[PDB]
Amino acid sequence: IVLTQSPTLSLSPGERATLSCRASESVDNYGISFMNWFQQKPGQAPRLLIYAASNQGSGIPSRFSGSGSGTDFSLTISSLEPEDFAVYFCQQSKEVPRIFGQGTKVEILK
Amino acid sequence: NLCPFGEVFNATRFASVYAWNRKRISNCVADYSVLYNSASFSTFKCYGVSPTKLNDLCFTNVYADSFVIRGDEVRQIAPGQTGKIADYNYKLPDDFTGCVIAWNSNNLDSKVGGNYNYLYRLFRKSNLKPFERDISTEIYQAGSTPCNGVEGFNCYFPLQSYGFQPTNGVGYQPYRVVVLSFELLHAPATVCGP
Amino acid sequence: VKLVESGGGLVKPGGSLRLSCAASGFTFTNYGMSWVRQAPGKRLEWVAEISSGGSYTYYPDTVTGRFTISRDNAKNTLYLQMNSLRAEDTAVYYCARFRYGGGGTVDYWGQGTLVTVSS
Repeated sequence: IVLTQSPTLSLSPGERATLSCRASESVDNYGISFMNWFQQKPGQAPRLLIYAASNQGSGIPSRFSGSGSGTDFSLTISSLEPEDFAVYFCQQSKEVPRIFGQGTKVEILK
Repeated sequence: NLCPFGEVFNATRFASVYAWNRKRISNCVADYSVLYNSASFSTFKCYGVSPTKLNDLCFTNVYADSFVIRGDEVRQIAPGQTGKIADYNYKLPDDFTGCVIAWNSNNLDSKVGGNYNYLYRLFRKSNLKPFERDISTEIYQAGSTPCNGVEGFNCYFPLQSYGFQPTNGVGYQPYRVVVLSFELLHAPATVCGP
Repeated sequence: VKLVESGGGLVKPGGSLRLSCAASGFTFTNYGMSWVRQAPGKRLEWVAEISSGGSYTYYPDTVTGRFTISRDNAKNTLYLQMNSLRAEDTAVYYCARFRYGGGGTVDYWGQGTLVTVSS
């Protein structure tokens, strides 16, 4: 019922992003697969990434990847592009209002 | 007497498909005017009969075989349709005589957690005879890899459960799907019209 | 793929307002729909859900300002009242389209619309 994300992480191109989606209560569900991932760019309403972390996608670069287990779903990216960072959101589902992540923004120096 | 459609349709839990109920009905007035004309049934058909004529007709076998299926698959339940349903978990003959009914359940039969009581057969080692209930969950062996009473690589636990959200599209909202069937002529009729 | 909204709006707190979303580019009967808000400086609040054919319409509890939702299908259209308009209710609403069932989903999006609850 209570999901959580890491407070902040800032990154650089080529790096492999994993953000901590922190899920209170149960781990996933008896449905064996749940949650989600989303990306909000400025001036661009958010967008599906990979549903149930396990699947997709079309328009979705395979550089996007990950999985999930337990109370923390595992985010994965490879060789980021300096224009492609945006806050990533993981849903709940199957239980309770679905809500979203408190938010964290990949950020690059230089 | 009275024919217990009111306990067929309006009953609480519908069996999942791979074990499909079979409820005979007999020795009663079976009045189709109160069914068909409820007009809440988001589909319908009738095959060897045309639903209005029935009120005057006298059956013997009347078997209401209820079960829940996935919205897009009602199409598969009919004569002449093949696919995961009519082939594996629930057959229909082709020459089969009687109606086919469905109205979405999506208020009830689905939970946000995708109620998993509802489940069906995915991998079976043949394709059913007409009206063969298959209840056996004995594990499936795809290749020559011995399963030996456990899940296995290239082994299969033959059942599969639909995830139903209540929020599914019309396709994956579960439809309650009854069926019926009957003899028509040449046997003494317990069933009747009015 | 294709969606329309109302623009922003101004209402005195305490009242109500009806909000619109206009859909096109698919069969609007066959996809459940949901409103979602973004409170600035706050993570996305998920507003409400509706069924596809006929209304499931379940909300979060929190406290409801008794926002009521319905579809008009022949108009490919979605509607949102919000009664009990209050300060915090200021946010960016969104109308979003689910997909045929899955671990989800929420695919496409209305771009979003401001909320002004003010004197």
